[PDB]
Amino acid sequence: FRFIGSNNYYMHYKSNRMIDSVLESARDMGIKVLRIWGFLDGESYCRDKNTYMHPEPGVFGVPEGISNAQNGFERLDYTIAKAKELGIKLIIVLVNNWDDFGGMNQYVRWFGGTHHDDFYRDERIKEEYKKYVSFLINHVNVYTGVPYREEPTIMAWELANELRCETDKSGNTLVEWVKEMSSYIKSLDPNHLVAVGDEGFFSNYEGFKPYGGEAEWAYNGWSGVDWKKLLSIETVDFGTFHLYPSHWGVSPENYAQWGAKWIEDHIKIAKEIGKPVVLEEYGIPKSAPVNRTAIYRLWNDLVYDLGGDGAMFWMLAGIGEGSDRDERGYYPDYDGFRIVNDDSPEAELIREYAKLF
Ligand SMILES: OC[C@H]1O[C@H](O[C@H]2[C@H](O)[C@@H](O)[C@@H](O)O[C@@H]2CO)[C@H](O)[C@@H](O)[C@@H]1O
Ligand SMILES: OC[C@H]1O[C@H](O[C@H]2[C@H](O)[C@@H](O)[C@@H](O)O[C@@H]2CO)[C@H](O)[C@@H](O)[C@@H]1O
Repeated sequence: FRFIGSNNYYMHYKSNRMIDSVLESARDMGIKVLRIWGFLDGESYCRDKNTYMHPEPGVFGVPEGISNAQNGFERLDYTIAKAKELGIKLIIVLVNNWDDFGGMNQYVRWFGGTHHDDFYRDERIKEEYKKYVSFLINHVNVYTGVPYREEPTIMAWELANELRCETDKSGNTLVEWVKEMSSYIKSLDPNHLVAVGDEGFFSNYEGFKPYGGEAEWAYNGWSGVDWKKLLSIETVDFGTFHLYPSHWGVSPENYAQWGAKWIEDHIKIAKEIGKPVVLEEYGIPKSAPVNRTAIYRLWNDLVYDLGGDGAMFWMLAGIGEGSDRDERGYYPDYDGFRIVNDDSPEAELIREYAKLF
């Protein structure tokens, strides 16, 4: 299984029309796998979307006495059921490193901690994360009758989107957390693949330096991520990496080659370890002073020619509604990375590559 994939983060709280637009666009484009969020942590974040998944510790779904609210499990159920009809496979991420939709800092606020990375260390927080993931993985989909544990439309669980641990640059805290959590998920669900969902950073590996000497922090362990050590964990099935040179300090004239070397390095390491590897987010800002389509072509050619298992752009959106609707009626391009199923050269490129992978 090799594929072109994408991401969409609003599949657990937008309307049926909007969810069907994303998944129909994926099918029409040849996009075989969509990576989505399976979290909405904290009462403020749930209230902002009037959709509830984990508003407080031990509360899963809508709090007793709250009426006229959406249940994010029901919306996830509808997305799964539609993806199953349309032949799209889903990778579902279980918590966010970042504060969007609550993230790890929401868990740290619940348990009265004092730094984001207490999420990995406080046993009361780890227990709450396991209680949440057990509730989700055991959840019976209301549109299918099939618990997520048994649902083949789900391709993989991911532990945490873009997890970082800057307080432990040895990389050990994340290794121990990923071992514990990936083994815990395998104990709940022996059927599905497990991946971390990290960006792929290295931690000073002999012979691996960045292109051009830029974004050295992605190679020298600054974020507390040792990708090679994480991929070596027995209960992690495939490696994940992300690629945003414009966020990371690379110059625009080096975006293409920095990305190219990033992809080559990750494929080399995963091939030696002997597990599959997925470039599961990449993006160049629409306003960058370079040809975005040609960078995306180069990167997808490299993943394809070097034997990587998938390439997934951030991000695919569909029709919009309400306050999230742009000048053409789509969900807006808020971050400069949105692709939709239109006549843009990016959209045409994805269609072309989805025929080859
Ligand atoms: O009453 C049958 C059916 O109607 C609605 O289903 C939509 C579905 O959501 C769309 O994706 C598309 O398939 O057209 C259908 C209606 O013809 C409801 O969502 C559903 O609960 C219900 O079973
Ligand atoms: O593309 C991921 C990107 O994320 C970071 O930005 C965070 C932001 O810092 C947080 O405040 C949060 O609320 O939302 C954003 C989620 O992306 C990083 O700055 C960057 O290195 C990383 O690529």
